[PDB]
Amino acid sequence: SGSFELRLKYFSNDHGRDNEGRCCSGESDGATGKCLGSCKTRFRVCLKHYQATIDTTSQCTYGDVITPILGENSVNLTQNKGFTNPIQFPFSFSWPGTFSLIVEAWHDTNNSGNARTNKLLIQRLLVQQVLEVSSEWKTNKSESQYTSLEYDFRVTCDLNYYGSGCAKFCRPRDDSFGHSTCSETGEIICLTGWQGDYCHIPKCAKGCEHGHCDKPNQCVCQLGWKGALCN
Ligand SMILES: *[C@@H]1O[C@H](CO[C@@H]2O[C@@H](C)[C@@H](O)[C@@H](O)[C@@H]2O)[C@@H](O[C@@H]2O[C@H](CO)[C@@H](O[C@@H]3O[C@H](CO[C@H]4O[C@H](CO)[C@@H](O)[C@H](O)[C@@H]4O)[C@@H](O)[C@H](O[C@H]4O[C@H](CO)[C@@H](O)[C@H](O)[C@@H]4O)[C@@H]3O)[C@H](O)[C@H]2NC(C)=O)[C@H](O)[C@H]1NC(C)=O
Ligand SMILES: *[C@@H]1O[C@H](CO)[C@@H](O)[C@H](O)[C@H]1NC(C)=O
Ligand SMILES: *[C@@H]1O[C@H](CO)[C@@H](O)[C@H](O)[C@H]1NC(C)=O
Repeated sequence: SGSFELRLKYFSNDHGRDNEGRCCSGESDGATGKCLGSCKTRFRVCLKHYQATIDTTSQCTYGDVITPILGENSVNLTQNKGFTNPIQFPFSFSWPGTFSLIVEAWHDTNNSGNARTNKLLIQRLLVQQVLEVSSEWKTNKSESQYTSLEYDFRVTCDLNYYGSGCAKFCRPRDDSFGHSTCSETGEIICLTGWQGDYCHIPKCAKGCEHGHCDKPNQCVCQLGWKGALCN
């Protein structure tokens, strides 16, 4: 029943700097001002319900996903390393139409000779708005003092799930137990020449006494009756 997909595209940070202005590696050079060491960037994505108080201490009701080190400084996210893009937060209820989202870009060292790593928060963004179920991506781009993160987000229903909250189930069928498709809200729209609850009954031709339907618009005659309509 539906899923919220957040697809990260590009994180920009050519200077390898921090939320507080300093550099992630912590060492520059005397002249100029550029730094040395780059910024090993991970991400944390928290999706929660719209709770109308814009607070960050509440629980991530949908998910609290942590990303491995994807790149250094500026990163082109639009691969693997165990990470899936887009990130999917599934649900089993009606989509509430509203949501709250936290996305953090983090620095994190990764030297195999250390028993403890060094982490620095690079950027934090909050997205809390009303979102409708649609196959179109909504693209945004958050820009801080040094860093920029571009992403797409949307909610789409799972397979065989129609409706506005992705709750009404419907599967097309074309066998002895039904011949039909589904509409936009999830109603069983039947193929031409079918009828009934699941539309397992064919529709014969104009007339047909004694004759019956094995397939739509046809009539099989019984003993003692000929013609087209099996009169
Ligand atoms: C911190 O560093 C860790 C080590 O990385 C090293 O450091 C730097 C210098 C890198 O440039 C790199 O070159 C170094 O190796 C790093 O650990 C790595 O973590 C990832 C995910 O957390 C692991 O990925 C998994 O890999 C296997 C297969 O990988 C093979 O190929 C690679 C190269 O292509 C080799 O390096 C490996 O040794 C293997 O030979 C995948 O199969 C697996 O996907 C599976 O996911 C689930 C299981 O969880 C299954 O259900 C799926 O079906 C898949 O089978 C992952 O993609 C990677 O192995 C690991 N490296 C090593 C050496 O163990 C870590 O990510 C860095 N960051 C953090 C935050 O820790
Ligand atoms: C890198 O991202 C840009 C979008 O900013 C895209 O045009 C390009 O295709 C990406 N790189 C590759 C190798 O596709
Ligand atoms: C991007 O930022 C917020 C949504 O996070 C919204 O107020 C703004 O209008 C968005 N702009 C575009 C062009 O999507």
